[PDB]
Amino acid sequence: DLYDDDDKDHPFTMIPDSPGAVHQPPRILLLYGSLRERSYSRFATLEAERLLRHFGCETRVFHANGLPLPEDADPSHPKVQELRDLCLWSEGQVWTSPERHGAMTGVMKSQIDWIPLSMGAIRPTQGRTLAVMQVSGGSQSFNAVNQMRVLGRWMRMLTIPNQSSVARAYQEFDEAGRMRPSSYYDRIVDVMEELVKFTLATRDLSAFLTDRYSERKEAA
Amino acid sequence: MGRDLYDDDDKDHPFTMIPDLSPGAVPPRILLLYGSLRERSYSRFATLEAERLLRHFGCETRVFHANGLPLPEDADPSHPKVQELRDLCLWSEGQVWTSPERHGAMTGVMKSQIDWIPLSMGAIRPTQGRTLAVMQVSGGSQSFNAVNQMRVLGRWMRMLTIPNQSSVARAYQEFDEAGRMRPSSYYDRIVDVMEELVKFTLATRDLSAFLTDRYSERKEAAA
Amino acid sequence: RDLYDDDDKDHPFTMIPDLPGAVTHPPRILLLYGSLRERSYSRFATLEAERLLRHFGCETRVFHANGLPLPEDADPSHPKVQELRDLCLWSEGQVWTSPERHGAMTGVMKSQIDWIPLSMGAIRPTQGRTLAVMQVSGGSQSFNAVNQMRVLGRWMRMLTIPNQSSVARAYQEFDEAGRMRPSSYYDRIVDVMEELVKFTLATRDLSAFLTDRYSERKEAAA
Amino acid sequence: QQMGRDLYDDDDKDHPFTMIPDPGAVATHPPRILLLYGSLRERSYSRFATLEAERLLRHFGCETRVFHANGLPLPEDADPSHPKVQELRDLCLWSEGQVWTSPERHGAMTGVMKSQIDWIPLSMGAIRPTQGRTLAVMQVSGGSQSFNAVNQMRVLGRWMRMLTIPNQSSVARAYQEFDEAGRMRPSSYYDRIVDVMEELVKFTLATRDLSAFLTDRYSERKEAAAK
Repeated sequence: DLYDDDDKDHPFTMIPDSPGAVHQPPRILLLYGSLRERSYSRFATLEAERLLRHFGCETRVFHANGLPLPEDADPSHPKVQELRDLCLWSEGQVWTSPERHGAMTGVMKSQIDWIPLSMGAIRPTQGRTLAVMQVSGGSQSFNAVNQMRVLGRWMRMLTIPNQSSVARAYQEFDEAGRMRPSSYYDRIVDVMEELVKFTLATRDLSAFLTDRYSERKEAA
Repeated sequence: MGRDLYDDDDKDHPFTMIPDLSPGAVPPRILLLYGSLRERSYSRFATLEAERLLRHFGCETRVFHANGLPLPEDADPSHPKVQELRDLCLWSEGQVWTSPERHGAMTGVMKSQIDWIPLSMGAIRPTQGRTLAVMQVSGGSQSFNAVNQMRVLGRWMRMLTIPNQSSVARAYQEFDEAGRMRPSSYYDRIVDVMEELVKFTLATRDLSAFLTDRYSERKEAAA
Repeated sequence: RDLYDDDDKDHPFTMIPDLPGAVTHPPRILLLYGSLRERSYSRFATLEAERLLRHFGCETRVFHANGLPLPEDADPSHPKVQELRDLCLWSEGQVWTSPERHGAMTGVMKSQIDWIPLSMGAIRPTQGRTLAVMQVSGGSQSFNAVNQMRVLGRWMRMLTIPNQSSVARAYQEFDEAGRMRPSSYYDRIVDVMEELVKFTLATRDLSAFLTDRYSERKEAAA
Repeated sequence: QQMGRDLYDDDDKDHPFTMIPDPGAVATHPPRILLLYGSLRERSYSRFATLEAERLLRHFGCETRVFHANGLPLPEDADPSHPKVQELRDLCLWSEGQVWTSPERHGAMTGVMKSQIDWIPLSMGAIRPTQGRTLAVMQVSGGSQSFNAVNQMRVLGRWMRMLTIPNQSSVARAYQEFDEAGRMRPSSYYDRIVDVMEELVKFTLATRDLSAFLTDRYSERKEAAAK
């Protein structure tokens, strides 16, 4: 008996409603997607980092140079452990991937593949916010960001609505790597703003948001 | 005077705002059972069970039925069904999309329903800011084609799609003749989903206007 | 002897595929669906594709979803539904042209395909037929619609040819009469229809042979 | 409105460069490369599915090669001279058809598979290593039978200008279907796998001879008209 809900375990049910505030937001940016020597995903990641630091975030950027393919080495590997620890530190993340062969990169997906959903006592991605972005040498398409939104859902991360797709990125960055004024840059600014907003509005409730009826019900 | 920033040349200094207020509220949850208007529709039954749970969590719920809805632009937007859906969508603070997997993808009914809702009705954005939970029923395996397409669609309706989702495999095995769902892990996941949706709706519905206050739009101060 | 490294196969139902009944104007049906708007750029692109297909030697039909009810909002008796089903059976190849509405295929397009059963008893109206996917958009050149329909082709067991068309800012590419101005977009449409006819000629004669699957023969349960 | 000397209802068609679509040829046993990529796990069910599919392809008359991604660096983490990269590229050229079998890790194809495909340029100067070659997509999963990986790979095939055959394989709870030696237990999943390899060989034989003709596009001929 559970108020016209036959299958519910009455003790494991809880109404959603809490206090708490923090001072800070850790945001890790995964420029992943290109280890290229001039990589526009890297330059876009760094512009996003500038914007996040202006918006009040503490930012770390992981470079996958020397990261082996998933399961090509033992997880003791330094790059793997760096990525896992940085994710642990993260409260939100930024995935910026070029559109290689009409999809997210092998680098991006390899980085996420090295991250366990549950690492012992820690769940490194669950509850953390996520903003997905993509650069492209051609048209403004969304193959990469679409795949990454779905992946975010499989990381039990809160993927923010807004996203940015930079078409023909080589035309938007100078030789130094800074991005020229454009609607693309403004969309990136909107995206980073929204990411910080959503991180502030949720980072305190992550433990409560991940308290699920299913998990409590297995209290048998 | 007043202008200019240190390392970021491209920003319009006045249009920049640090993200940081608002009070509480009462939460409207609109459920679109769309996907099958079949006379025994398992998507309909799952929608109704989700509504039971949502009302148990304290929600005011509306459920729209697409019976008689014409294809997008097959009738004037004056159409009663179209206006009902638009008004309910404005009423909503969060939503539930439950669609079967027809031909390995979301249905034309669901997609037609969303196609009838404009992103911008003049000054109003009917979906922006509202939360969203996507679920799917299937006669076969537990796949995610429909829910994946619907997560992306959520991204295009500027809605906050919650991470968790429900996919009912062999849905015909899970509902009795009355329409109630038998005990299974699927029901537990649906409860998880409605719980998370209500949590996120409460955690955002008061700040929705602030979250959609975007630097680009403020920069559009061209006058 | 009863096999050679493959324990699970029922040896009698196994067949090696070789060269197998060898052939005219290839039926290619175009589903302009995606817009019932009066001025629909998907419609104009569909008609340009039909012009090109007929120049390449095809017999073409174009179905309009005007008045088609939502799937199961009416009995399959509906004239539009049976018209579409019969046209689909007639087809040897198809063209699905959908605008990108809400970043995805339209409800019109998907509703049209939903009215088509994968198997209507013993006959499957989609199996074996070729497919070319194209998309028009009011904005950027994206691929959401063509990607979703490329997958749908696999779920309709249709052979979707590699090349596809994505028309960016279609309003800029069509005059008021509906003809498309010269562009890389039009040339790509021509490439797509050429490839579609090429692949249709290479498959229409083997369609029965290609759909003779080990699973089906193994069910020889007497 | 200067319009060349021929045309008819098609103002935009360059009358020169237009061609009517068609010849016979027998590499008689079709080269089919299988990329077990997706898992370098030591017991990888993707690998075992690849090997059973290879058995079936060889019985149906195909010459088969299987590439293992052990030691392949991430794309652009090393010079393309790297031995692993060059082996993969050469096998790709040798290929007339392919099989992509990837597990569904985190609800999508893996970084291993996509890194392998990212190492293959669409055009290395004048040659296209994937164009025209057939493609069969399959996936293994630790849970239910989903299609995220196979769908992403079906789209990738189009972007690799490959002809992806309709049928596909999705093996649910692969651990339940494989012995300790690596052979697959009898199941509907195995029947689908053979169906897929059958269709792949059928389409490879029906297209490998016309691929050059199939890849002759109005666009390329029209741009080959320079003055």
